[PDB]
Amino acid sequence: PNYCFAGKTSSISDLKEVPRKNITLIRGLGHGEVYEGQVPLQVAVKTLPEVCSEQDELDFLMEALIISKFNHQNIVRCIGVSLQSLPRFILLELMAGGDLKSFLRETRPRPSQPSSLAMLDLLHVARDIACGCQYLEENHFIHRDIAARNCLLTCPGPGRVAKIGDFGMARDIYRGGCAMLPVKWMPPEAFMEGIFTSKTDTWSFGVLLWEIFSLGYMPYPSKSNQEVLEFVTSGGRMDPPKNCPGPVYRIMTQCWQHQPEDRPNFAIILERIEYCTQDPDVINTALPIE
Ligand SMILES: C[C@@H](Oc1cc(-c2cccc3c2CNC3=O)cnc1N)c1cc(F)ccc1-n1nccn1
Repeated sequence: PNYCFAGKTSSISDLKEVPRKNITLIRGLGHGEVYEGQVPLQVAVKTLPEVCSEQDELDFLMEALIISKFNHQNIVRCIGVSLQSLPRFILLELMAGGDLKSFLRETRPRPSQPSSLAMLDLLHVARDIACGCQYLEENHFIHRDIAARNCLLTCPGPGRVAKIGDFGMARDIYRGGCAMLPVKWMPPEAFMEGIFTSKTDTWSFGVLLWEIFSLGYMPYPSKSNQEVLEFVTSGGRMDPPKNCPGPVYRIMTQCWQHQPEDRPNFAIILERIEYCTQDPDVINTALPIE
């Protein structure tokens, strides 16, 4: 099974095989299973269950090829693989800040920590992911699942850098059911016609922006997948998250334009995030205290 990215072909032989003896698992991180490990290089170890089908094996190899071929500061690095021993491993850059979805919920301003997060922290996370999305767009790669659950943070503190850390949906499409599709992150032409372009990621980026500025709420509060599908197809859009500055909400509503041609590309999105970052009326807005 070969892989093509940016018109360059790669195969399992191009993956960096790390000797199994050099790898130590330290603790579980979540669910196959994921561990924090060591090679010393700190890594996140993605495992392939030994009890798997041949399709699961090919999917695992395809995931390794996809991540290893990217080269961008906002896309998780692949340290290598351990495919010559069972269970097979994919070794990723250990993102000590964990997933973005959990970070937003755990780091929400509270009476004990009123300034735990500010608008600038959120704008920096949005810029970081938009930079990763821009890299994918300029290399003609469609992510198909831009969402907070798929983003990682280098550290919990102010110097944190956000990165795209999962490419499962893209791997599946490269090569399954409607109840597993990320309906709440998809534009109308994607769930209706199965039409995917770089403008599909623009729409999903708008939804991720809402997730960031809501501090980790599930999109379309109280709506099921089919309710969202009918709502979005009929022109319905989410309200601004609590205390969301107008200029930031305006980026979201532009990402959610019905026609893909009316949605901005990632260069324009980055330009608009930069302007929000400069505006004192935006960054001086206090986040809600839960
Ligand atoms: C495959 C996995 O990758 C990583 C995960 C983490 C991580 C994640 C959560 C907590 C903590 C850490 C680290 N320490 C924590 O406390 C760090 N770095 C990674 N490379 C991943 C990639 C993604 F995009 C989304 C989710 C997951 N995930 N979360 C669990 C299982 N799977």
